[PDB]
Amino acid sequence: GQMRLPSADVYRFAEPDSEENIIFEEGIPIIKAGTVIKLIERLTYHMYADPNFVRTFLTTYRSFCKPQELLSLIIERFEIPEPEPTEADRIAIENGDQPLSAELKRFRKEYIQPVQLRVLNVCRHWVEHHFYDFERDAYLLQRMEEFIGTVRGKAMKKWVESITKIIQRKKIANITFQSSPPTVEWHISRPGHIETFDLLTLHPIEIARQLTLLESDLYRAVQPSELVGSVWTKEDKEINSPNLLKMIRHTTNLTLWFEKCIVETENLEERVAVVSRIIEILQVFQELNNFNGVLEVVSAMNSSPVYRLDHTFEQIPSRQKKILEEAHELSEDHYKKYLAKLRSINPPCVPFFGIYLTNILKTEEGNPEVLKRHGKELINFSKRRKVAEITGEIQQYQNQPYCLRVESDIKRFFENLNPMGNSMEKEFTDYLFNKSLEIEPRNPKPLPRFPKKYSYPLKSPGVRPSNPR
Amino acid sequence: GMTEYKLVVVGAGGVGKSALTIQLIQNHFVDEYDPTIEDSYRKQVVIDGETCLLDILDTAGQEEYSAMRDQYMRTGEGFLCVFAINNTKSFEDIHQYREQIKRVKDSDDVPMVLVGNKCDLAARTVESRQAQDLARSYGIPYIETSAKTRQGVEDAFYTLVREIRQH
Amino acid sequence: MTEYKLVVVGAGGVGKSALTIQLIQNHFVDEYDPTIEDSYRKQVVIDGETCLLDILDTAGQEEASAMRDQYMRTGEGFLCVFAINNTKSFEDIHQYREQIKRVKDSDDVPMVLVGNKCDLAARTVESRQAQDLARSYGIPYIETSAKTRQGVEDAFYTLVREIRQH
Ligand SMILES: Nc1nc2c(ncn2[C@@H]2O[C@H](COP(=O)(O)OP(=O)(O)NP(=O)(O)O)[C@@H](O)[C@H]2O)c(=O)[nH]1
Ligand SMILES: Fc1ccc(Cn2c(N3CCNCC3)nc3ccc(Cl)cc32)cc1Cl
Ligand SMILES: [Mg+2]
Ligand code: NA
Repeated sequence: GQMRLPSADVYRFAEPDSEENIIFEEGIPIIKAGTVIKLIERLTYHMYADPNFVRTFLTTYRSFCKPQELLSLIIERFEIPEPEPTEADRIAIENGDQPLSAELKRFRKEYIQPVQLRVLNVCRHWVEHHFYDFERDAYLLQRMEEFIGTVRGKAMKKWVESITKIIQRKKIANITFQSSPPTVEWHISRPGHIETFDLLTLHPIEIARQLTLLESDLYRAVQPSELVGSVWTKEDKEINSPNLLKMIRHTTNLTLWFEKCIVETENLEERVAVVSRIIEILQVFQELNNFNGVLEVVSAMNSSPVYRLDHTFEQIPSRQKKILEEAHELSEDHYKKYLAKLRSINPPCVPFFGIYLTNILKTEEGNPEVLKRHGKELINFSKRRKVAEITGEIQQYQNQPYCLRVESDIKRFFENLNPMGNSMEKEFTDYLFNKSLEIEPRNPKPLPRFPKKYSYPLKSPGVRPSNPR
Repeated sequence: GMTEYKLVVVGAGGVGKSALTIQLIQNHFVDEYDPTIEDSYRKQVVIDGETCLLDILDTAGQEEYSAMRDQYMRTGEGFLCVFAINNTKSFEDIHQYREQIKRVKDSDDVPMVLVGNKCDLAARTVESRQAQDLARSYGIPYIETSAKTRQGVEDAFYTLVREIRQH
Repeated sequence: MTEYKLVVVGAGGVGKSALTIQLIQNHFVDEYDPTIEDSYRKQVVIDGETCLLDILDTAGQEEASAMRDQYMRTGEGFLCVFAINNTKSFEDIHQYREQIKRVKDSDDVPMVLVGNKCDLAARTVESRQAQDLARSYGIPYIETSAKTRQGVEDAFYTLVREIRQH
């Protein structure tokens, strides 16, 4: 038979499942909705572990439970009463013999120890992967340290002592590869000559590599705390989503830099060389699975100032037209081909973040916080699971590092890129469009000629890598 | 067979813009949504007795990718320019959104509608007369919508389709 | 994309977590933080086919020994890990092998025998003894180092191939 449980009057997590407190989706069950008590019971269930539920719950719970209240509830969950001696035990004791305590031993082994260990696993995951709750609330951290540091008894001792050390390490807080990274490539600009660095003077291979390292680092720095609750769209976005916004602002700046390089090159032949070089950089982005970089280029080529440059497009080599067209096709039909390609490649990659943002926002906005059933309000957990499926996908692509060597000067050059200068956005994008109109006027105005601006060779070194001994 | 209209929703972030397309495309009568689902943004409708397919692009949440706006807008035949009736800044943004659409489409007469969206119970700060006057100065319709009751949602999209049909 | 459910089992301290984190993050964990249960995901192309690995990293400490059926039911293949400088961990392998067979009610469960910590010179389990055991199970034997990455991809991706051919 099943184990008997404590009375639900002394231990709240022993109340029977009913549609008034938990609803399952249609071999472990998947929860559609429930009270917070039932969610925590199933988070720490005696019959099975559910590590993806732990991640889902710890990523999303603040939409329905405060951090201080979560800690109180899991401490309550941990403190399980032991059953009284049974009739057989009583009779043994009355005869001066040691009781077998079979039911007590089973309840310890099959209920208390698994539930308590799974509570500790929630604590461990909370501290290791969601430590921002404790960074933002010092008293919450004190309560966690006190709880962990006062758990008695030998069954939990190894994990209690470990979690204490993990917490202390988190308070005051290296990559190995299958091969060596390729040699850094140089073109007109030579090492150390940062003053000559520019779109055409750096090697296009190395532009793409160093932007990929930068964009990968920006992608990898975004935590789920910057996403849940759609906080990057709200008034405190600069406080709550700083790494995400830094990532987006880098992407915007690079797109604008590409546009500026194009339309400020007034000579047609030179401008063709500029666009051709940008498409070569796009080719290397594709080879590196840097989809953020691919779309940075595509967004520039589809911008109002660049898109209308028919005379420039006409002179782009046919093979490069095809490269750009097939990159553009990734975004068509609501990113259909992009999504398929992302799911087919071998990481490392740099995803485009914008799709994730739209899907998290619409999942939040399009589903209710609670479901009303039998006069009760139940937490709509299915909605939180959908959000955590997206944050889980994001995290899966944050794990794999690129086997590419940083070039500190090239990295600094792209970190400090500032195409808008001190200009406001409208000012600047109007300037770019007016430059476009200057260099290729609207028909029937004649196409003017413009002097060359570059004193160095325009011929590309190409994007196939070289390898000396 | 049937005509497909590519519609684009534009407007300030953080003020409930996404409710317009969610409420339209939704199972009208079950408050639920999975935006990741292939064609959670396509809907077959009958407008003035003529069946058509709406393909709606709403990039809500991507507002900070400001250099992608041109690319996204270029895909559209008609535009819903959305502001929140309790956010004056979002209303003041409308002029620049319209100018950007006209530039991307290279046309002074692009099918578009102005939509004033009621996204919560916070006090209204843009009166309907202000928005009507703005819409009239542009020569475009004005529709007000609720982000909670679905009122006005069909009218906003169907009015835009009529603007496309009558262009 | 086919999904594969891999489970890493073995005695406490043999390097199950270090192996998994090396695979997932290319990082070697120096600390010994005993696991309760952790799960990881990895998209990777293996033999030209993209798949999604779900990796369950389990508890080796004996205090968790009564909680294993639940993860053995879900797993499609098992990395059975011992440390080559720990003879007791090698002797513990057969207990994991027999429990997996009982829970899954099968003599034919995808498994790989893994001898970890092969970067260390002071070996106490000889390769031959482990290879003999692997042959008796019908499974491959792969020596690994979570510290240097030696054998790590080979161990996990060999297990994927055995699930794919199952
Ligand atoms: N030299 C060396 N040390 C290793 C290797 N793998 C793990 N270790 C070390 O061995 C210790 C235990 O590693 P760990 O991965 O935690 O083992 P585990 O099997 O996951 N333990 P548990 O069952 O308690 O979760 C750590 O100090 C770790 O650095 C290896 O290949 N080489
Ligand atoms: F040098 C250029 C100048 C302008 C363009 C813009 N553009 C064109 N144009 C074709 C000629 N009429 C204007 C539109 N097709 C494209 C396909 C994909 C992408 Cl992403 C952008 C595209 C591209 C280059 Cl290459
Ligand atoms: Mg471990
Ligand atoms: Na306002």
